[PDB]
Amino acid sequence: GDDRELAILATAENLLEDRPLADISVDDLAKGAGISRPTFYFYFPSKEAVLLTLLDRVVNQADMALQTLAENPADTDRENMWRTGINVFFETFGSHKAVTRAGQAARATSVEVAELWSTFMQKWIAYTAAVIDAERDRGAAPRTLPAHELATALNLMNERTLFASFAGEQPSVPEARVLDTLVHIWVTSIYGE
Amino acid sequence: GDDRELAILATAENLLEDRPLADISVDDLAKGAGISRPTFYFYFPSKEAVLLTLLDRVVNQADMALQTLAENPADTDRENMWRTGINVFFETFGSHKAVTRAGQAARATSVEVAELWSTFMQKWIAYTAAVIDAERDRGAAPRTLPAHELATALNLMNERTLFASFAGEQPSVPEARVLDTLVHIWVTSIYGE
Ligand SMILES: CCCCCCCCNC(=O)N1CCC(C)CC1
Ligand SMILES: CCCCCCCCNC(=O)N1CCC(C)CC1
Repeated sequence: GDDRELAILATAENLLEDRPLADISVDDLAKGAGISRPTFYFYFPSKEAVLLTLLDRVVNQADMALQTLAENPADTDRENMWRTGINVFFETFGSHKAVTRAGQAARATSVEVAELWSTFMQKWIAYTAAVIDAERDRGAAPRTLPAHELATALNLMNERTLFASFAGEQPSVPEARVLDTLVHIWVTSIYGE
Repeated sequence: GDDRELAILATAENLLEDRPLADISVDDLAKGAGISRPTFYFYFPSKEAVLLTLLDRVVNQADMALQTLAENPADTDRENMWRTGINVFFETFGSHKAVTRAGQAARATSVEVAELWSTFMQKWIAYTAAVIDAERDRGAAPRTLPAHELATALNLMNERTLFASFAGEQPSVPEARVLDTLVHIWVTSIYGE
């Protein structure tokens, strides 16, 4: 039950590497998972539900890694503190580029995908603002913009910029340059007057 | 000829304020422009072509305003120089929110929309990098990140963040706060070490 489900999810992630969800039939999913079409429909209502589950897994993997870091601070300067946090997103979404691409496309057509993405962006922005607020309270960062507004723009930059790098968009920052680029902008905008 | 074309474009921009392009028939466009369906097809091949033309107009309005500013520098500090430039995009796209929303949706399904947006983002990034390079050459900005990579991330931040504000997304920076938020991040990241 868990095993046919994981086989369907694994098949979908593999097929998304080579074509969009629109070009994957539920027949393709059932065939890769070694089940029939009706048996598929027992585990998922639709191929869209399979993508929602894949995206939910990736988003929660990033969130749990951020929670781990939040509990287990690295012993490092402020630049490295922010770099390690942005790296959670770089590594987690960068390790699942096909699901990342497909999920972003699904935001336009799926209220459940849009709501999942909104929920976690709100969480990550709130955490970012709490860290900025802590840095200001300790005297390490200046009281410039409203922390939640700064956090929002920085998180949206990372969403757009990581996505463009992963998707090979024109324009994009090269993938081998994107982490340093984002870290610079975060550190200067958080600590700068 | 120019006048029936402008009537079709005006009808489309008005109807996009209240519903997506998928919910606008070519009958609706012809009716608002005071022409028949076949007469529509004389001026545009499709409703998608009408949106491409609307987006082309808005993008070139922003580009021409940036060209005007590039030729007619304001007599102001570095913060105001960048604020005036970001404001071109805030005002131009903010004055055409329905076309902005519809154009962004069309990038997923229209190679011509995607290519139009890419072409102008490349232009605006190249201009941004040239200004950063000039600021470094004059000794006003430090030689930190590769200017074209910094420019790319900043332009992508503005694309995503302005869009979220205009579209009322959750999350977003309030529209009345977005210009100050972006200016801060640009100035600190360009001038900061
Ligand atoms: C391609 C999809 C990528 C989506 C990335 C969206 C989140 C970006 N947010 C961050 O990078 N964070 C927030 C938390 C702080 C502590 C570290 C930095
Ligand atoms: C909702 C669609 C918005 C899209 C905005 C895309 C462009 C953002 N770029 C800028 O803001 N610029 C670039 C040029 C310099 C000199 C000023 C700042």
